Amino acid sequence: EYPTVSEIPVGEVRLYQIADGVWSHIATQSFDGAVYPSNGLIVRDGDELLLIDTAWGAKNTAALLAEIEKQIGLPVTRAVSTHFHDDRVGGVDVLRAAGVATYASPSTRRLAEVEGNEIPTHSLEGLSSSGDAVRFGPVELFYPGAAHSTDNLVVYVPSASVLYGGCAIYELSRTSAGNVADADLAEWPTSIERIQQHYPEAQFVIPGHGLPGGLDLLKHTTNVVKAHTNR
Ligand SMILES: Cc1cccc2c(-c3ccccc3Cl)c(C(=O)O)[nH]c12
Ligand SMILES: [Zn+2]
Ligand SMILES: [Zn+2]
Ligand SMILES: [Zn+2]
Repeated sequence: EYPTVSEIPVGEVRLYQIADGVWSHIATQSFDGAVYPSNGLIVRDGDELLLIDTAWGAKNTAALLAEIEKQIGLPVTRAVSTHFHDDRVGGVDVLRAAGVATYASPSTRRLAEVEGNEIPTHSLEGLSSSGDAVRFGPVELFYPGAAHSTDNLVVYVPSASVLYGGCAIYELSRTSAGNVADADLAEWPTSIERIQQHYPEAQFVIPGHGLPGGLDLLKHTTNVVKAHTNR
């Protein structure tokens, strides 16, 4: 019953409960004449919520906050963006105006500035070298190395064995690469290997776009990235 791109009007946001205190949020956006889905994460931290990634733009992110209040009724106090593209930081200004403390790595913040995208206020330290991990409340943040972008982070929820791979991980229905202008193709499979080695216990894997699955999404993504490498 996971909502797919064809079910969600641009401007609407859906929530999908994965476990006690863990949801994904799903939105859609138009770009270059097509419509794409996008995922983020919501993790309960006591009586507050941690948000992972925006809903791709100001209008979607405003709807996201309204759906959170309607369906959960707890305040979003912190948000983390997992890389610098608009499906991760677009809407950060909406979050900040709502009193959310927005976070990203120094690398993400610099790349967002250069690209002209919205810049999360706070900086996540300790994530600059491949294999680095830091705790952030109810989650662990992990920098696996360059992949979809040089700055992409992954997020693990240990209480629920949920691994949020972000745009470094592809859904199964994507059999060809897309939006890889900022990627490091040569290192992407190695970065995926670091994820597998660090979170081999993950049970639920959430890509940046599309349907969740298991750790086989990591093998799937390696297959697709290597095929694009050899195009
Ligand atoms: C920043 C941006 C804009 C428009 C599309 C995308 C995709 C995408 C996602 C699903 C399938 C095909 C594509 Cl091109 C990604 C991504 O793969 O992370 N980012 C995007
Ligand atoms: Zn991206
Ligand atoms: Zn993406
Ligand atoms: Zn596959």
